[PDB]
Amino acid sequence: SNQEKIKKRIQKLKEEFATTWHKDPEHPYRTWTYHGSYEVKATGLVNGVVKLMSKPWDAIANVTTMAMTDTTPFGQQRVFKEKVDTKAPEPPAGVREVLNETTNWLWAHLSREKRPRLCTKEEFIKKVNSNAALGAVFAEQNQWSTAREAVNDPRFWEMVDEERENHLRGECHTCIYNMMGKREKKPGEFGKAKGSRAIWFMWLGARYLEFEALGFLNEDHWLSRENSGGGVEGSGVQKLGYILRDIAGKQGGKMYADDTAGWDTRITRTDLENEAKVLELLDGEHRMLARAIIELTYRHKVVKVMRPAAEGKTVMDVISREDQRGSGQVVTYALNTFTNIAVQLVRLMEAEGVIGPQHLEQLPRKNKIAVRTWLFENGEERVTRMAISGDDCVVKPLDDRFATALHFLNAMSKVRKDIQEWKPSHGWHDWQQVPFCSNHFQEIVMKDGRSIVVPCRGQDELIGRARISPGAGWNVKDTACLAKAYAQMWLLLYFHRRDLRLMANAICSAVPVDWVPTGRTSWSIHSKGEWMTTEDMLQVWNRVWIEENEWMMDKTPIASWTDVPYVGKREDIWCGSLIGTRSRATWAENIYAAINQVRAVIGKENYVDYMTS
Ligand SMILES: Nc1ncnc2c1ncn2[C@@H]1O[C@H](COP(=O)(O)OP(=O)(O)OP(=O)(O)O)[C@@H](O)[C@H]1O
Ligand SMILES: [Zn+2]
Ligand SMILES: [Zn+2]
Repeated sequence: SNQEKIKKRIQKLKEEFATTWHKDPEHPYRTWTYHGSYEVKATGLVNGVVKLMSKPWDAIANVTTMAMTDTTPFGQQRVFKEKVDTKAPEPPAGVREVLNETTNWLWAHLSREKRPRLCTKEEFIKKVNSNAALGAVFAEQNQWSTAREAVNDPRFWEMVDEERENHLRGECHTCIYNMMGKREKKPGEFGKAKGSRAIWFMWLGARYLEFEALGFLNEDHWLSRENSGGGVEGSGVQKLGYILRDIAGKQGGKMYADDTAGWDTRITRTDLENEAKVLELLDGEHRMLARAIIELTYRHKVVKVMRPAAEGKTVMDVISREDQRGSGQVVTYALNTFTNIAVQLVRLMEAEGVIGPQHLEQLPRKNKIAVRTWLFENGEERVTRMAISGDDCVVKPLDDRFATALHFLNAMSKVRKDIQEWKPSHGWHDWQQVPFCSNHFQEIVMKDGRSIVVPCRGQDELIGRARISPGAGWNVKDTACLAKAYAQMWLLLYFHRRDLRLMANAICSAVPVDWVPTGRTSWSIHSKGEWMTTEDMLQVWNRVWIEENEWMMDKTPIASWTDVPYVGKREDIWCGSLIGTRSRATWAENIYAAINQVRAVIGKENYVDYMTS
């Protein structure tokens, strides 16, 4: 039966590469069914402007050694073995009953006003022709080369329609995962650093089909705060401090922000079944299509991944498994947020004495009743005590028993990161120490007496990333525009950091004022890209921090960067500032040599001197 569901995809591959197809070099796979291999060509960059603008950071290992990804077969195999070739154990019956109730409640709540609907060809095309199918990583669109000309060709859509017909017939032929490579470990403090993660691609057609059947979850903002209560989908990172500060404003215990150790390796068949309840929000064709996506591409997966073989040779392995997720899906962020809300509701019920460790193997009827009653009476309020974005969460429980409420959490395989399994969680009395979506947030006072809540994170990581250039095919122009994008992003979000204000300004002084920022500064669903512009950044700043800031009452425009605040020196240094050092002072004093050196490489252009201060 599982055999049956993957047969067609395997047969397609076995036939396309019948030439080199063989059955295995002692294959490494332990939890994945191995089908065979074939021969392939193995797969596997500094920003000059930012580099030149950041001389002191040449002495800092976090910056100089930074790498994003490893798409070699070696890196594919490493990440596959560490992160994908594992199986989370199913939770026991009581826990299942608690998650069953909890997810029934959450689905009823998310669907209270929003109605599910198909997304469309034209919606997808519009999505593709922009700031992207951002992160649902895109691409086999192999013969067009880019996604834009692929969606522009009627032949692409005929392929889509054919596979759509197969789905409607209960079969899947082409919808196959490719593990393109490894996203390296990201920096963080203990309990917050992200481990390496797999990078998944599928054919563009597969992405369309997924998007059509389930993309409404994203496109109609099912996980927005307004709809989900605990979610924050749609909000810029500049809203998130304010949201934490409102949560902090409620009466309760400390604030907790436990990460799961590798969330995407820890979702169980149970979590999938509860997610799959989405099917009953659906009717007719819509449901048929979504059912095919869930049953055939989410559950019965087929996966291609590279492996090093004999003579500096590379094979592609073909493997399958009755599985769950990994990301690489169009709705991975939405469903992670759903399941993680449910997870936090369960933990809150344990923390509030509704359920205990006696209940894991079996949930007594009396407790089932109390569970349902607690969700009915408290769900809507408890959800507002949370900020959940994917696997990132912050929660403010009623009281600090939450610290020890770990039985259901561990039984659900949602083991917390970098803390011993049964050690109570650490919570914070101060909302400004709480980490969330790679930031913490600081309330700072401006000269005019008004205050703002600004995002803050390790400066080395920011500088390190800006120094990276994805382009083999980036112009002098594209490099300077990307440097510009980073600089302007720092001006909108991290202006309060002295080195970043200074570095951003020097970069904007060095790059032609009429050049439009291009490229990508962040993968986060929370970076909205207000800095991708040639508009004067202070006006953008005013619009974001004053005008459209619903926590800003007095709408009085700020007129000069002079009146835009910095964090206290203590903070700045804490999060990696180089102020106070001889290196950074030499740097501030000689910056102009670097600027003019850039202006001299780029050539005769309209420039502006932004080092007024
Ligand atoms: N479940 C999730 N999956 C992927 N990204 C998430 C999830 N939840 C939140 N995020 C966002 O992604 C960021 C970190 O993981 P990611 O791989 O996206 O690197 P990144 O976001 O590009 O780094 P950065 O935040 O500087 O852009 C977090 O800051 C957060 O804003
Ligand atoms: Zn398919
Ligand atoms: Zn900070």
